[PDB]
Amino acid sequence: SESVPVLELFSNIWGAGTKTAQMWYQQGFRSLEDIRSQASLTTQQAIGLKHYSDFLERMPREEATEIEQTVQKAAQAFNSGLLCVACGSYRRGKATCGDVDVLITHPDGRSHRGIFSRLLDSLRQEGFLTDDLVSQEENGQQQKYLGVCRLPGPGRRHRRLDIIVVPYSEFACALLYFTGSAHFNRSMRALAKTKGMSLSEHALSTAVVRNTHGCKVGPGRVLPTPTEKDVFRLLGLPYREPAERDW
DNA sequence: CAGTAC
DNA sequence: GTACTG
Repeated sequence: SESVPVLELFSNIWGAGTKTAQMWYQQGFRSLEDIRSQASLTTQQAIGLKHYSDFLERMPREEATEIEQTVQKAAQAFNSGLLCVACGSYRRGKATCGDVDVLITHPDGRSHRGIFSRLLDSLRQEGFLTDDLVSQEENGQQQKYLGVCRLPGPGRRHRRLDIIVVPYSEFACALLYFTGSAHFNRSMRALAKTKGMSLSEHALSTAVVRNTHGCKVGPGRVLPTPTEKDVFRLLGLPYREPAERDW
């Protein structure tokens, strides 16, 4: 086909962006089969190619819910203290979802530790997790898993699933980051910068030092933020509900 | 870099 | 914007 369309097609493989799609184009590849048979794939790109059709579909809210529940049940078995919340589009209340992002913490502030591997291992035994894409354990106290699940029974599609485990200390900022939206997060972070602060999935910080070109050269003090509302407050912002964050 | 997460 | 691994 024409160049713009083939680039779009390749681009829709998880793990491949413009640069990879152009490289594959120059190799002479024009179809997904070409890629599957001749291209050098990353483990992740291989999985994205396998689930290429499925990953293109959004899912109904119901399925997202069902998926969060599947995760919730497994985690709770370890500790019923655990709190699991589905974020992303779901929290924002959208009708359909592209993926499910499940945030996890313990009000305890302690018991959340050591759940991450077990939870994953448990979900693997169950047949629920089908492929693994990325694991992040260099997140300080947050662990992120990016993967692929599939609900039991016939006619079910492979869905993209993220699972994050954070300390209660940072629940608010994590919650805030994971429900987004992306354009929304960009806006609060931009704003904070203006006020001499910084925002991340870990903390809001004040007294952030910056130089003449604007570059962060000093971390601030971390401001305790037990709820999302505390974050909006300290930034001098009317609070907004997740559905109001769908920018 | 590239691709990804929101 | 912030920040992770491939």
